Amino acid sequence: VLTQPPSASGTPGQRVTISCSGSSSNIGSNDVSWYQQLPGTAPKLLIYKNYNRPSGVPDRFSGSKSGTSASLAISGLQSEDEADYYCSAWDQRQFDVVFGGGTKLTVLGQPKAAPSVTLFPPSSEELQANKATLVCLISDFYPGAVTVAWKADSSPVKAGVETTTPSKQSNNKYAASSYLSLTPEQWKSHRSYSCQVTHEGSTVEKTVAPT
Amino acid sequence: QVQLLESGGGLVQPGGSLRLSCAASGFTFSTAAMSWVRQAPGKGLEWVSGISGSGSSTYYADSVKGRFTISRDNSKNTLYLQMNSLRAEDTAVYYCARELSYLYSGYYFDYWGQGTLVTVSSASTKGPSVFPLAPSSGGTAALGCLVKDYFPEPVTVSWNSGALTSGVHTFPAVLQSSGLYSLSSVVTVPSSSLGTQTYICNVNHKPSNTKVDKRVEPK
Amino acid sequence: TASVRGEWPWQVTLHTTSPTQRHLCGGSIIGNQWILTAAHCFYGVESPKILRVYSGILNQSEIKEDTSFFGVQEIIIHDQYKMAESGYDIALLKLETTVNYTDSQRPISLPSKGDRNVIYTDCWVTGWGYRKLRDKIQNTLQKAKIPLVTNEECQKRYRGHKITHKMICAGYREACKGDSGGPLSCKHNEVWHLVGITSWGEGCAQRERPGVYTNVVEYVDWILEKTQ
Repeated sequence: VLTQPPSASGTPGQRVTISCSGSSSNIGSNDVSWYQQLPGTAPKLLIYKNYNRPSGVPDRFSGSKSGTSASLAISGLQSEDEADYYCSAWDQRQFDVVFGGGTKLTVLGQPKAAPSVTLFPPSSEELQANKATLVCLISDFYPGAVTVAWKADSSPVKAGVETTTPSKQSNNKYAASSYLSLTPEQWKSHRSYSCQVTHEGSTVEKTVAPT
Repeated sequence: QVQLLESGGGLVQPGGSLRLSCAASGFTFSTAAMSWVRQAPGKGLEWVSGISGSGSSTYYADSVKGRFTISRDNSKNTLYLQMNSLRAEDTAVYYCARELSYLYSGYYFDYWGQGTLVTVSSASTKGPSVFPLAPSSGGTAALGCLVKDYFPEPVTVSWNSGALTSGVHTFPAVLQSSGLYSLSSVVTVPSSSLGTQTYICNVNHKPSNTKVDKRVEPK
Repeated sequence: TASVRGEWPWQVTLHTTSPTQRHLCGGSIIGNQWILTAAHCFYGVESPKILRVYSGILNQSEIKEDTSFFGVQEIIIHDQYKMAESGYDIALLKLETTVNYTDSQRPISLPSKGDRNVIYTDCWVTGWGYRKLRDKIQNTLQKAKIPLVTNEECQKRYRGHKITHKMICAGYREACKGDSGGPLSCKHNEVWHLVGITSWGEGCAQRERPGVYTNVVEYVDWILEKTQ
């Protein structure tokens, strides 16, 4: 059972150490390996046999081991390094290869950015199928955390809301999605529906209405 | 160079069976010890089974003994995982990997496949309903497609058969209370091109074999 | 196939006692208190205090808590050793006591520096088949007659690594059970020589990449200096 802190962080060009805690049966007496898993990709071997790098793994990554603990040092930190890092070792007692639970490395230093908000009303096609979904799209925000509230004629609507977790974009900014399900009767019974997005104390509003 | 291409993954009923495959290229397959390593959603890695180069020795994690069977065809450069009496907790992405486990090397996995998602659920496959997100009446217009109520993941969205790529933002899916996913794809285009230029989102959902090419027209 | 009692009297089984006692590696008696083995064997070994050397062993099962063993005073790893594929995978075990030679425990002659390039035709690999973390140890000591493979033929198979002069390859046998640190012994002019030490490589069969052994003749200087 290898234990790693769930998160790590650093700004560009810094050094970040990812740590791995074990026991005499695994790390204490076995060769350690490290894997990098970028979002939506397979793991990649970074280090094997404690400190060795396979061909193509840059010098920036270094592995070490001291007793029942092992460390992955990431120097010259790039935004592309934002990934999950896993330690691994054979365990003689369990008689199996074991993994850490992984550490989610976050790269900081992105300037603060307010959310861009696009709000869509239900399509005619959907209204014909006796359904109504309001689509609130939130993008280009940093830090990656947002609060969503929906309104119908300036009064709060809490029921039938589904909101995604924030996710990082290709450009290192964050995106989120919020959906408002209504019956076509609710959509029409109101003059307008609104999606209010709060990011670091500031609110960005979009409004939509039936034709 | 080295390739490990996986297939055979998909949705299966609880108690069901599935045969995963992993095709290899760019290294002499018969010389390699091969393994399956899985990753449960939002969790870490778990070794499942391993097999020697010849196929003489096979090993299995405690949670899959007597249910999974590992095999290989050296003439075909392929590794198999026959999975029987599948359980909900067997839901994961399964990667095949070349392993090193000598006393001289330590235990590591140098080459990995891309993974196939195995879903063990009693819910039946559901194809999405695709709705256009019509642009409304200032320089640029935001338009898109709502891919509603599908199961399981993934769904793929391209615009105008891949002719429209820049300014395309396909949003990660929301998991609704119903157990069905929903996603949106949006593109910001020049307002002037509306009406004159055609916008079609091509949605595919391999689990249900759904294929929609939805034209998105303005109001 | 199975070996018999007293067939390989230089062959020893090296055991760890921490956390529990188990076979760790193979090795050869090369002198009164000198065991020659591979350096990669000791990846998990802290100090010699936890080691036991067993001579005259046919069956792992015949090892009880009354079985005579040799304590280890010093572990000598070649100072240039980092990993098996970069060579220098060689080590000496200085025993606490002297090995009193019998028919069940005797030393194996090192190879002659005059026979540096000689292509040995009567080579054997012996052990309890422990080379990988998951493999199950053979109870009886196994033997197999292995042909040598040229370094040029060996390099062709292992294009990704460098097959140095300090390495000797063996394979293309008409599955082998050597242990890590175990001997590759060749009988030349009716005398047994310790030609190789099991290090890395795949196996010995015709359908496998050949085993890469530490070329003992290149370390004769190192062995004599360290055992002086």
